[PDB]
Amino acid sequence: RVQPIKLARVTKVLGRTGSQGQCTQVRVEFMDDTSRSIIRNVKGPVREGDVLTLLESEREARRL
Amino acid sequence: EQVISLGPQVAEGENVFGVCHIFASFNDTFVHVTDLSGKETICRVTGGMKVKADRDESSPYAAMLAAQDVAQRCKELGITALHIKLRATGGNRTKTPGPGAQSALRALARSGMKIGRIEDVTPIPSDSTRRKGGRRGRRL
Amino acid sequence: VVDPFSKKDWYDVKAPAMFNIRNIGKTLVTRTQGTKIASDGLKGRVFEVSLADLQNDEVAFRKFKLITEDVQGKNCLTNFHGMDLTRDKMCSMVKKWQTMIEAHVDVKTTDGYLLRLFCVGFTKKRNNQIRKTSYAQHQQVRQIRKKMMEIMTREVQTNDLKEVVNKLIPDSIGKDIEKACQSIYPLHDVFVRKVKMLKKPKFELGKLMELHGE
Amino acid sequence: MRAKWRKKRMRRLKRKRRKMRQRS
Amino acid sequence: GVAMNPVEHPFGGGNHQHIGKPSTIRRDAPAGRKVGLIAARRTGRLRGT
Amino acid sequence: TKKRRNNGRAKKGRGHVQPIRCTNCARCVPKDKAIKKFVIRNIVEAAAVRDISEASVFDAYVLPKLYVKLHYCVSCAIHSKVVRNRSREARKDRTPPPRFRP
RNA sequence: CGCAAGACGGACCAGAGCGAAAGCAUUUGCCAAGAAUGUUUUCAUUAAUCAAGAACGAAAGUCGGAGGUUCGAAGACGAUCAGAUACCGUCGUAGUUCCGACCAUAAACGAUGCCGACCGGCGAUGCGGCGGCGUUAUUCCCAUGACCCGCCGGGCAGCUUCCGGGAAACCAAAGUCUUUGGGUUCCGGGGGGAGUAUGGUUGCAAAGCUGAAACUUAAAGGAAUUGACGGAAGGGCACCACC
Ligand SMILES: [Mg+2]
Ligand SMILES: [Mg+2]
Ligand SMILES: [Mg+2]
Ligand SMILES: [Mg+2]
Ligand SMILES: [Mg+2]
Ligand SMILES: [Mg+2]
Ligand SMILES: [Mg+2]
Ligand SMILES: [Mg+2]
Ligand SMILES: [Mg+2]
Ligand SMILES: [Mg+2]
Ligand SMILES: [Mg+2]
Ligand SMILES: [Zn+2]
Repeated sequence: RVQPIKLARVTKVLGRTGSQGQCTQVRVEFMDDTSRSIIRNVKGPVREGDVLTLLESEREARRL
Repeated sequence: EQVISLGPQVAEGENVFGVCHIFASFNDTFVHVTDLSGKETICRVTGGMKVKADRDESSPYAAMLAAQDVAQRCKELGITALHIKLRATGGNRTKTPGPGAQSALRALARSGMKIGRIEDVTPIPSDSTRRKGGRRGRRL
Repeated sequence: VVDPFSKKDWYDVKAPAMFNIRNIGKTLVTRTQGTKIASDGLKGRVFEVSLADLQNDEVAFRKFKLITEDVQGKNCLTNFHGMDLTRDKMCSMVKKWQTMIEAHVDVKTTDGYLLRLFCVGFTKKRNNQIRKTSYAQHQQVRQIRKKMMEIMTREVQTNDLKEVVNKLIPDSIGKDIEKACQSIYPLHDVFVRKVKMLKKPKFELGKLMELHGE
Repeated sequence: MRAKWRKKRMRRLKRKRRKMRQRS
Repeated sequence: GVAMNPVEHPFGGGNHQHIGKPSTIRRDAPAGRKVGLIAARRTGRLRGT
Repeated sequence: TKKRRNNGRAKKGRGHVQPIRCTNCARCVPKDKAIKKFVIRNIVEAAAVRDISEASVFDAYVLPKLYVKLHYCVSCAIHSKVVRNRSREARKDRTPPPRFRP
């Protein structure tokens, strides 16, 4: 029922957010459908160009 | 299933439909739910029946707790699909719904309940019933 | 302590046989007891339903009222009681810089069912129009409303309630107003906004049964 | 003061003047 | 009746012309007593309607 | 002295305009002097749509909007921060703020 | 689900229209009325402004008769407060609505008399009329509607300008003013006392119109500049702020 786990590689970061700099936006992809990529909101240092876990693909992302 | 006699004789593929009259104004929230006609109500819960603080009655916290009790009562009975009828205070009063409209809607969705058409039934006038503010309004 | 829903029982409400989905939904009512009989507790009851599920592949912004008239055991049949548009459509229909047109008429169909009509229309801007607004002079608004009045009354008189609803689901009557009023001012969204029922003639059971039957 | 309350206070002062004069 | 004597009227009599008792009288009052406002649901200037 | 050429209102050739009541404090202001807000917000809190679409009985079901026209008095308006005081040269400009499309 | 009542006509609705102003917004009909436009029609100076006089005049208010849904002076109560005769809350009379009769006052404002002439430009808009590629409606063509490009006249305005003016703000009028005169009404002469007293007159009343003096005072005011401040907005900054 629940979608299984996934991994996400981070492309150029789109700045901090959360009004106190707690979270940043990363614009990740799934390294299998490498064409289809979504923007994500994550907390902590990014390392633009690394890989990060993902349970549900299309959760949400707002524009700054 | 079985319940037994409560709820109609249903198949697997199809579903029974109800309507939720969600009156999420300011100062309170109503998550009333009735049959498809509108008059044989099934479960009526309001935000005030749960919070005892007399001021959070329209708060989002009261909003989804009331909805899930309607939501839990719906599966007890057998109703499994719900058209949603939003409504604000309306009339000469405010037209925007209160803060409990969204939280109650979220609760129904996370309770695993099919939602059909969504309409707002806020009572809008054709310029009637002079509003209770006086000429200078509420100078708070 | 006693659960009322244990006392209640479920019926199914069925639209006119001229509709392809006969099943509207399921309602509940107390079992016939005392001076109360589930028959007359069931008649005089409305069931608003969107046209999207009434037809197969049509729009969802039209709704019908569907008063109930009889009970046939489990079956409790209904007929047309009133049509309206989703208020979200209506508020999206109105816009600035174009004039809205309103009209009404109260007409009697050939079977004794008299209807109250509500039609709305809006002016269109042309593809090459560069003026910001698109208004109609008052006398133009009169004469497009007058013609929208007379085609509305002329169409109901010539035909009956059975032939008025079948041509109402597509709202094909709204298409022939703009097809002929374009020469006088181009309108683009004209619909019959509402219909309301005022009198029910004599409750002829044979006419109700046969429309629900073959 | 507000001028309009001056005009109102003076109007009610004139009314008292007319009452005393009619008395005398 | 206030101008009458106590023989001719329930309200009559007294060194000052006054009723001396509520002018509203009960509906079931005996004839010869129910004078004034009979079974009055209210009294006063009747302001509001 | 005259702060604005038009006196704060869009009245130029007529004598009187109908008073309408502020939606926040219920004070009556002339219709042309009011601040008009037309909200076409959705009734779904777009941050919480996916479950509604997931829990919908139908798949390609279009979510409905919410169109409310909103009126304020200027006393309530600047308090709500819908309009702001501007400099004299900026004050005589009537182009609305940008839609922030990109 | 119906029902009954009385108010009000939202969204279309605009720096758009009409009216002498006050003001005027659901459909339809009737009644008279009006600007603008078009005219190679008519009369031929019949005109402009106007003491006295007259018509109309928001709202509130008065009187008489209906109606009283909603709001809501006065009033009551609950809160808030140090106090709270208020702001806020719940009720709620007069009133709010209609008919008839009064009153004649508003920041009745464009704080800007009317008629006439002249003096920059630009894009619009409403009405009428005069033209033009073309699109469109239907049609079998033309008009005629809707759209586009112009233009003429009258309007509501807007943008700009070292026309010019002004104390400046600003004004294409508040310009054509010491280079001072188109015609013609009203009206101001430091601030208060005072729109008071008194007389006259109008009104059912409330009050309206006309309207001083004694005395007191060296300023009161107008437009812009700077600073200070603000229980006004907006950007920025700081582990004596946060995360
Ligand atoms: Mg305030
Ligand atoms: Mg005696
Ligand atoms: Mg006695
Ligand atoms: Mg006595
Ligand atoms: Mg005594
Ligand atoms: Mg009046
Ligand atoms: Mg009230
Ligand atoms: Mg009265
Ligand atoms: Mg005025
Ligand atoms: Mg002159
Ligand atoms: Mg003087
Ligand atoms: Zn306000």
